[PDB]
Amino acid sequence: SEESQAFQRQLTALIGYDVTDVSNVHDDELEFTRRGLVTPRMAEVASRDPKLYAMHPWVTSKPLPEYLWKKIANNCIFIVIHRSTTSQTIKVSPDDTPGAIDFVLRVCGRDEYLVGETPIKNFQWVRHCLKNGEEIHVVLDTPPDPALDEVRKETVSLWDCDRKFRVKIRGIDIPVLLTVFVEANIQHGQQVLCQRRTSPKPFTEEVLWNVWLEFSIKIKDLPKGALLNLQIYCGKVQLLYYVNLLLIDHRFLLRRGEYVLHMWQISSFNADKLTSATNPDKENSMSISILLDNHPIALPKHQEMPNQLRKQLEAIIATDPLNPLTAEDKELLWHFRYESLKHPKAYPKLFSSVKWGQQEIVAKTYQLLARREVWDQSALDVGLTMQLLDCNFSDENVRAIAVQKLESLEDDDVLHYLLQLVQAVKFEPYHDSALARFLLKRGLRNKRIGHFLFWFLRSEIAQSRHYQQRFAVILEAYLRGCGTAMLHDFTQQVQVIEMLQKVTLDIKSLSDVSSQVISQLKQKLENLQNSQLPESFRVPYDPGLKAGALAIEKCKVMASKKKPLWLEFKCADPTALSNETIGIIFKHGDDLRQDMLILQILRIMESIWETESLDLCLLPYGCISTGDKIGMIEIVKDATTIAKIQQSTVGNTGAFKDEVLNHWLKEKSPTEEKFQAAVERFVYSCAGYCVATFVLGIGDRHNDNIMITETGNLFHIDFGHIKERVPFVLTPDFLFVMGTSGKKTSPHFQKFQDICVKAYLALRHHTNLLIILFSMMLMTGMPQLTSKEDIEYIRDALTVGKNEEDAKKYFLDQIEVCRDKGWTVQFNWFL
Ligand SMILES: C[C@H](Nc1ncnc2[nH]cnc12)c1cc2ccc(F)cc2nc1-c1ccccn1
Repeated sequence: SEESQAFQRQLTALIGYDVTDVSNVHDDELEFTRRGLVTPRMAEVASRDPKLYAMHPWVTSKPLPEYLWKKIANNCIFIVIHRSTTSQTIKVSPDDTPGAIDFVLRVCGRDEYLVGETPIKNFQWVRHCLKNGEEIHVVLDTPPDPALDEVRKETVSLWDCDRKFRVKIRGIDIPVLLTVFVEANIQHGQQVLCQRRTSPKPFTEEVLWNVWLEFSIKIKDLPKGALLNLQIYCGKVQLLYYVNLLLIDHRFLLRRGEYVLHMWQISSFNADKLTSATNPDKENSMSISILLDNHPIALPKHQEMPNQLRKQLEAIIATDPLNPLTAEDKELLWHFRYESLKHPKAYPKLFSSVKWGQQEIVAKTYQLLARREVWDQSALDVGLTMQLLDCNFSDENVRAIAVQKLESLEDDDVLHYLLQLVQAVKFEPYHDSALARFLLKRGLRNKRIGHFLFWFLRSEIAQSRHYQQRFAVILEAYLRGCGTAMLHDFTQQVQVIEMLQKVTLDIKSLSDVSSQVISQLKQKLENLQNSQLPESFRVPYDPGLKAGALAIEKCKVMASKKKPLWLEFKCADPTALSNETIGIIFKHGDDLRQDMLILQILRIMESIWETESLDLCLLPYGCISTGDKIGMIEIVKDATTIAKIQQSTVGNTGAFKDEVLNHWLKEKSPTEEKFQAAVERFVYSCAGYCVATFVLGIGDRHNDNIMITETGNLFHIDFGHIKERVPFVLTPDFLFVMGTSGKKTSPHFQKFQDICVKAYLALRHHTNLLIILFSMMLMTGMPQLTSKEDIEYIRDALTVGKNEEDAKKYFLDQIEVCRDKGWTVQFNWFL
């Protein structure tokens, strides 16, 4: 009580939503989940190694790629250890442990340690340094005190009921406003098990029906996770409002009695359509009034084919995740249940062949899951696992076997999928789920995962009404186990970004170009420096870096329609070898969640390419959405837009020219050596992004949204946005670097083409994994009333089904479409 109340307030501020609030609930599920997440929290806290926890070595067991091997001769890497003033340099082999070479080796500039029983080759920092052509540097330091990571102390059976399910629609009530009807769907996954409508009435501000809607499905046939989905159409109709209610609640009980549900408006696959959350805006939202009536009813717990058929089944099984199953296929999968079970890849389809509205079939399915010996022993396929976690699956036991598989992921692989795994919580029927606990116990076991877990959850709590409650309960559970140092750390991070938000927002209210504002910005910054800015905060998109003093001199504001703040900070770590500022852009008016998702997919593309010894030098800069249309972005040093390079050597904004970009590169390359290093990095980076963006359907890019660094690294930006078209941006100037003009070939255009194809085929070897991630991004991140149309773009993009010849040839057509078109799309912007 004495501490519990100030502590829960610490938690409310950190979360930015009161988890102990019952203003907007009709049951106690949220609270039940708070209580329920205590066990797995306490287990993970109990079993975590204090030493490795506090230092969080960021390691991988991946093989050191072929391209990074070729950046070391005679098998000897150099690590320069720092005493105080002087620094000695030790020669080592990739295999050497940090033991091998009271103290602990910490990275200079960063809270990042080279510790534990892993070879230096396998540390991500060492792998990072090797990549960029940088040398490894560490300070002999005391291991940080584990003490600092201390944690504060803390019926009638359903299957004996043959009645048909029914629900009364008393009426709807809207304070401020055609005819209208209520449709009531019993859903499972996306599957509509059974549907009923009311008679149409006139759409007045209050509409009463008093009718029983009788469903064809029996109570015993209600599956756990079935949503009563209530929707309101008007009229050739149009969906105006929706709400959902779980028919079987957290305790397995059948949901009974009176409900006044506040509904959501509409602006069609969308995670938002699935939430059990009610609209909290009661004074405006549309309400529906229902009665579920029947004593409490509880769901129990569940204590050699023909050649052409097998082949027909092997075809079905092999098809892609977005390939529709006909009933004919469903019937075949289910009849051959046990054959289908021998193939982990058949699982998604197989469990999409189950009649979830039929209780004996569901029991047979669970008997099937009891026997998943092959599943259990198979190699982890994340593509296949993620499929089982999407909106097509609402059965806990099905979904649980996906999570079961995610357990074998090393901490490096979690980070790779964390955002998308945080987003897949939107598909869980219930607040407490095996997926939320996986996230939780994995966040609690590794500070790096823990860090981003916080921010990914906070991103959603701050802007999703459809899921802030759930995600909030989950984040609290993390916060109650992360440890005092992280709490304090988070408190610092939140305070800063809330101060910087103010200034960004306040300046945007004082607004295409600025005069009096440039010192009105610097006024407010100077204020915070000594008003309440902490001397150091952690960089949310890069937790290894603490930022400190503001470089007011360097801070500016874009001459844009959204006045983002360009901010710079001195690094708080005295032992940083450089004094490069830390560069954060703060922006309002774009939805940076969409950016988070594209940047993360890009990172996944890189690690795929890594497994085929392909580096394409992408630049997935950091980006965290922190609130309602607001967030932060990593400033990439020594970087300029392609647009501004054109507007400098050509000047006027009308025309364009080819030489300028190669000319700008030579000017930024001191020696010829580094100029050729750039044209190479440019061919790769151009390749990486041409492939990356064609697949994701975002290649047609205004070229003030493509940037290049002074070492020739091309990189796309500002993905939150999205006259004839172009599959991607490969403009005459890009081609001029590659020594080509109109129609020609060169030792670099042949390489670029070469690379693009390898890059492209390497993505297709993960057709499914990409199809699911893309599928999920759109549903959870791009509320664009996403259709089958939109999702099925990536299939065509990855030319599914085609052999590698036709695929190779397809992409080279695209390369040429761009050649043929030149400046047409770019010039067409200004009109
Ligand atoms: C468009 C460009 N974008 C980025 N620049 C650097 N790092 C980044 N990371 C993601 N986007 C950028 C940019 C953004 C700005 C935002 C605020 C501001 F005050 C100034 C900005 N300036 C640039 C910019 C434009 C042309 C050349 C260099 N920087």
